Amino acid sequence: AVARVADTMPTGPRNTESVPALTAVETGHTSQVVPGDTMQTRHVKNYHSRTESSIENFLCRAACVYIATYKSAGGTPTERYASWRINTRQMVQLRRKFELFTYLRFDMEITFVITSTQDPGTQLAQDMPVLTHQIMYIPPGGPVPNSATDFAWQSSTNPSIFWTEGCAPARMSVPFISIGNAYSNFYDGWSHFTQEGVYGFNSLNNMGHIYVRHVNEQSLGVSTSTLRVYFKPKHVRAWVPRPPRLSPYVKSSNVNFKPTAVTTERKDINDVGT
Amino acid sequence: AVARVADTMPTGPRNTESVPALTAVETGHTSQVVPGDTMQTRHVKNYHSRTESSIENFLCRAACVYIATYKSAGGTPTERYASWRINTRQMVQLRRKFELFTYLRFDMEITFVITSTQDPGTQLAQDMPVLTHQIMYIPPGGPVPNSATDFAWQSSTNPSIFWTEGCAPARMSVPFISIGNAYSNFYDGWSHFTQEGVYGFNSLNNMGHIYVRHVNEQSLGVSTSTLRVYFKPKHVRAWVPRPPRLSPYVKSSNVNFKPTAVTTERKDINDVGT
Amino acid sequence: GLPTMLTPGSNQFLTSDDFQSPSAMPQFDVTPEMKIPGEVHNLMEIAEVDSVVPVNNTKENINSMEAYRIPVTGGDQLHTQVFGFQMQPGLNSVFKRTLLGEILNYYAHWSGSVKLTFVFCGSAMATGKFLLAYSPPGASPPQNRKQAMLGTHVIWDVGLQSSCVLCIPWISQTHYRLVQQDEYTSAGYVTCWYQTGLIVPPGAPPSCTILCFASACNDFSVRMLRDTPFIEQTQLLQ
Amino acid sequence: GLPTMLTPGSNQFLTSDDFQSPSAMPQFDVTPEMKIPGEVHNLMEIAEVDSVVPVNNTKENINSMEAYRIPVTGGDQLHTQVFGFQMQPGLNSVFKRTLLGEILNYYAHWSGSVKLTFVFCGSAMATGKFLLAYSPPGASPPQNRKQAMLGTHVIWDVGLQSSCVLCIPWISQTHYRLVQQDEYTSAGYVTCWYQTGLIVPPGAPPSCTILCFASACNDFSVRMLRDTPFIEQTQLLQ
Amino acid sequence: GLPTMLTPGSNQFLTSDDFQSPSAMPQFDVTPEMKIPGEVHNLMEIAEVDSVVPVNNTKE
Amino acid sequence: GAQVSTQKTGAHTIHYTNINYYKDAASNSANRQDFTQDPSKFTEPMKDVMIKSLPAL
Amino acid sequence: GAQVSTQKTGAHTIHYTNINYYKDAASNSANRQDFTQDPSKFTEPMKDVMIKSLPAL
Amino acid sequence: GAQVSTQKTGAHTIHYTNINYYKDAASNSANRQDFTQDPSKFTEPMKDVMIKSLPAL
Amino acid sequence: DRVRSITLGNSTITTQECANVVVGYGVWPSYLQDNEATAEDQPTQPDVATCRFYTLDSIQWQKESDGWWWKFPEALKNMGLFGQNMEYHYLGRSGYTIHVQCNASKFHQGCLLVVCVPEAEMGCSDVEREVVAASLSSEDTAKSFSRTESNGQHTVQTVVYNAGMGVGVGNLTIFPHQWINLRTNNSATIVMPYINSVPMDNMFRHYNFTLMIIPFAKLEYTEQASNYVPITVTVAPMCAEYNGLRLASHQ
Ligand SMILES: CCCCCCCCCCCCC/C=C/[C@H](O)[C@H](N)CO
Ligand SMILES: CCCCCCCCCCCCC/C=C/[C@H](O)[C@H](N)CO
Repeated sequence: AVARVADTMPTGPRNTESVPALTAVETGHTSQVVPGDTMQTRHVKNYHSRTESSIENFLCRAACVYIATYKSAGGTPTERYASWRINTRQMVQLRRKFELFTYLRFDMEITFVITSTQDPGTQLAQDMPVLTHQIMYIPPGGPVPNSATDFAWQSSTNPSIFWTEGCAPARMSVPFISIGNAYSNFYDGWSHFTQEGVYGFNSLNNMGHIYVRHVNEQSLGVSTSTLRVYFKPKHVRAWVPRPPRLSPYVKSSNVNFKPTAVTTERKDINDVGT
Repeated sequence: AVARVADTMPTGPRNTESVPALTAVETGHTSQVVPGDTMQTRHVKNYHSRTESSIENFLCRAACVYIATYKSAGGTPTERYASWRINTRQMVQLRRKFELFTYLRFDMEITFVITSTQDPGTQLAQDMPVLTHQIMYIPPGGPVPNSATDFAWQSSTNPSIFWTEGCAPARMSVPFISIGNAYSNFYDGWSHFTQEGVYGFNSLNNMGHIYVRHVNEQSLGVSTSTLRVYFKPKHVRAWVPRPPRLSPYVKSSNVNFKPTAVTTERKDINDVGT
Repeated sequence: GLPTMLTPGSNQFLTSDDFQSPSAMPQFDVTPEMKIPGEVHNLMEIAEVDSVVPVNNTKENINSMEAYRIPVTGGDQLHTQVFGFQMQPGLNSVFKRTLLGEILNYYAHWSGSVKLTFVFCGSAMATGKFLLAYSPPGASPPQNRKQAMLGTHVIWDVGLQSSCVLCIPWISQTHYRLVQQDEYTSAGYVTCWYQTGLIVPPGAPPSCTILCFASACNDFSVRMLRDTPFIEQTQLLQ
Repeated sequence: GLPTMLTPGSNQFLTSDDFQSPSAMPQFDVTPEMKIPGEVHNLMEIAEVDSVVPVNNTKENINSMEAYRIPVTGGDQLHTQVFGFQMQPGLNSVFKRTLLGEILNYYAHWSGSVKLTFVFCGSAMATGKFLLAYSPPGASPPQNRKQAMLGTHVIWDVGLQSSCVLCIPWISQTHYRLVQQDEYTSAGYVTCWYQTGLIVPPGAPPSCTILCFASACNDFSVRMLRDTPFIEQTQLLQ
Repeated sequence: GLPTMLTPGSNQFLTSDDFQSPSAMPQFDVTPEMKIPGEVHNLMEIAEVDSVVPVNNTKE
Repeated sequence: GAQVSTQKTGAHTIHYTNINYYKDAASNSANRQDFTQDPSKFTEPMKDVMIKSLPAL
Repeated sequence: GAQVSTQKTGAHTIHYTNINYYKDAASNSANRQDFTQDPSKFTEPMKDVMIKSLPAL
Repeated sequence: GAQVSTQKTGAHTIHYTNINYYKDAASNSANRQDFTQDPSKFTEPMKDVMIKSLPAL
Repeated sequence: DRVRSITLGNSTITTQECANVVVGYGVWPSYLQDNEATAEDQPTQPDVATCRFYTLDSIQWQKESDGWWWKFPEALKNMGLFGQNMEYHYLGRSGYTIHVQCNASKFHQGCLLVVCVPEAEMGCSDVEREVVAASLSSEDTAKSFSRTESNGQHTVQTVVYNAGMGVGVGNLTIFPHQWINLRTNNSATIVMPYINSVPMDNMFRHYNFTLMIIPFAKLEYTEQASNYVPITVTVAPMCAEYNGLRLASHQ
């Protein structure tokens, strides 16, 4: 079957010149020594597999990437909608899983989980119809809406999804939309040819924005809502694996850190207890 | 057909040396005596079956295993979410059905029934959108959320299901996820090799936790909710049948009891009345 | 897309449906099945096993070992019954807590023929003969061996083979009987009387002990699963 | 239209389903795949790579380079241990932060045999012999080389080939062990003792340094993905 | 009837889906297509046409 | 894919259809129509086969 | 259209059906059953093939 | 009825199924995979065919 | 065997105590095919004048030393004609061959880790700020690590156990690496192919890979012995080609 692990072939005693344990790490080589070279083993038929440890089974699980809040109030029109420059760096649980590899090429499903509440204060609603949300994706360079009830919410070419509250979460598929041939998680370089500007991956992130709003005025009270975006990368190919990160992240546009210890301490070097 | 019961073959009078009624229980043997050996019977075609008494038809019925409550209030962040170390010992109706067998190996469907209400007091809601719940499964060793609105609710690798109120109950399937080859309902032994520690099955139960919360703040009032988990074991194989239990259970981690009578009393040994 | 129409019974939770569901952890690798001895394929393989019947359950004998033992004695004899109980394998003080009656309380209907095996645990020099009768429920229960010899009865001679199987037939007008029985689906009575009596030599114990067993035949059947009225709780066990 | 019926589990969001979804931007033309070297097909190709093990992690040595180095010395010797640690590749201060133990913390169960490779980084004129033992968890940990020679042990002669692979077998009663281990699924201990000792010529440095490596064999397996308890956050990163 | 299960993404309005819908006016008879000259099959047939470039756009 | 199997009816159009939609064996419906049994392991767990009509001892 | 493939079961009616409904390759389900691997690029990235039993140096 | 057509994938199980449910041609899905073009009507709208290498005048 | 010889261009490199040759992630450096190319114009291909061994500066392995790094191909800016094609052409694509040599004695001891880190993005020392280009790579000398924490406001965090990136320094063995053990080894050669997400890239604003040399087991000796153990790095481009010829910038 596929993709099982190797069996341990049976082994008796030996007295050979062919020693497989003695090797040399100086060549940069990880040894292929199975347990049958250093001890007597028995024939077992190992039926375990590595299906759960592939690239596609490791990354095809949805993770949150943003949490955005917006109102339905009057006044301060920046609070009437939410914005997001599209990243995979703001939530850490998906940022660390991506950053074990240098390059990545995949498709994606994007699930929006919107959850509202009623804002306090006088002059409450007491009878409200259901809410409906418009979640517009703006490719890089398009018309940005200055507020809700704008001309840019028509979206004759921008893909928008309308979603009433109470149904299943909205979900669509997105192809590999990069300019190059792989999503570069790391970019050791600059933006200008004179070695000046923005050092890091933040110059390569040109994916566009995401805008979400209420399409309904209400006319009595305020109801806040919380958009949570979820990313599931599918059809995944990955290249050049990296060491996993040690120090905690600080910024969403940098690999800047503070120097942490390599492990947790223990009492002695020979500390087999307890 | 399958799987019918045996027919009674017809029988006349007899005077034989081959007596089938006289046997010996001392060999540890249950006799195979059908009614045709001790009396005259007639040929009936028994069309009854034992389809309702198989292992799969006996256990493939959903039973409640936990009842967990959680709030949406402010203050006391332990009440804002619920916890459950996964057991089949807290509700008795499924605990007794499992404990007729020593070992069990099955798959499972898990159904979540969430039912809310409005908490009393001043400053009520009077207009609320629908609620949405996140039910995260943490395999043993993962990051435990300290409260709601935590970093561990991202769940890039933990399986989570999001469910709005008003729809069908959430339901997923789970394979045979044990370390060994059978869910040991009974474990006559210890946890440490020095015969010390935890005597019983509570050392073998390493299945993880279950956390449930409201993904929405609300911002006006409190609404409690009650998660009820339901377990339906399918594709069931069972081994080494046990006697059913007599005394009532006391603890969720022990077989400790108080000594009960073997049956209910009756007036006389010859009490054919009334 | 495709035009459908939702029938009644949508978005409900029936606890005994057979539906498919998406797996929480996909492509999971399960440990291989090893050959553990003692596989149960059917619950009737447990109810077909003999188990000791507390027929002496007169308090105070249920809080001791004396519930399982039947007293037999010496002189003279035979104007006395040995034991007697109704035939109600799911609802009786006698044998609802046995191995047959515990699985019967998980079901509502039952059918088939029931075995009763009797071991004589007296000394090896003691003789004796007994009458093991079963009576259909049409009439009054018997009060002596003249009324009990007319029903289905065997005669058990105690000797080198120290067991006798009284096999109760399935005589009813319905194909099934209720487990929680009533006046309609009553099955009758099971009595035991002295045929001759115990004759022991000098130096032998004068009184002995009979044990009772109960199991199912190969034409036993159960139907209509329900919860047992045997175990309870008030709150969640911590 | 067609009469359907919605089962339980409708309109839910399971994070690990495999469903189809309509594309946001249809008929999109993707850039062609170029042959980038170093394609990862499986996560076990990363855990099969040796990486240096901080076995000397006694504070204060974790905030320096001295965590990866093992001290060995001169006279006389051999009533002293070289190092010693439990076999817990997912939950240990020693080697949960290595390349093997970082991928192990993404999973709950693990199985297979673990390699330990030891480089001697002393001078080319220094001799020596060591005992590299592994002990199953049935009994107490060893305190000298008389108790440590009974387990699985190899003897490493330092010479022209300056590495030796002590390959820990997979000895347990279960097919899988937990990553966050306990008293039930404990695996044992790994010790190292002087066989003979270091003999250096005059003009050579008397003390040397051993490095430790850890990787997986070709029968290693992981199961039951979970989040790592290694990285945290409080609010969104700006 | 048939047992289904509604996936996420139900009852939403994606503006760029390709779905079928019931016709408002059924069995409608459309006027026949006449051969109008100048059919555009692709937008790159318009961008492949030379057009004069305001390179001297210094105000005024 | 169309695994046409027979329904459950009592002995004195009985076929149904079933598709496996998901990629996992734990996602399937219950095996409610596997009616094997072997009660000889608990009823007759002997080393020697015992005949009814022949005496035991 | 009916691409009948095998389910996931453990080695000691295992087939499922799958239709592609949408006109885009990014609309499909995940390729969860592609289990190839080649660990020789990171374990043995040498110019000369190294034998275990033969000495390295 | 099963009009099995190919999906959209980039050149370095690609088929989908489509049924027409309604009785009107305006009820169908969009013709997103008709990729013809003829730019000669606007780029070269001449009476005489002009060669690149030959001079125009 | 322990003796090798690598001849590229008009230059050879001879060694007598060699471990092996690690070749990248398996593949050999080659030219860009017509299947993957996106630049329309004809590329130049200087065989001997560009693809040859260039010897960088020498460093000193002291007993208290902790590590260095060079960023490529910025370290070969003023190295021959390889650096003259970089200024005149907007695009470039090349593989490399990194020979690192350090011979001491039979009486010295120590160890080194010679990794080649593709896209080694490095973290600043003052968080909530950004590094400058003069702190990432010098003109020909080596930028070193510090044993303690770096206090500067616009420098790399040159602490050694976090490797300047935020990762564990023991987990750097995923990348193509050798070890210069002075007991068994004398030199370390690593052949790296062209690793990028794009087919070609401008080699002024994109360091393709970083060479790091880190002593895990430090250097000790006796007072009779020598007290100057230097390390020399010799890097040859391989299968180099360029596109987009314009004026030289800079300069
Ligand atoms: C209202 C309709 C919303 C439509 C949703 C589409 C918006 C999302 C498009 C961008 C997602 C593509 C995947 C991006 C991944 C990261 O950018 C890479 N790891 C970084 O290069
Ligand atoms: C939010 C998503 C929730 C996903 C639900 C999966 C959580 C449940 C996994 C454990 C259930 C497996 C069956 C357990 C049975 C008992 O532990 C055994 N009888 C005892 O060994």
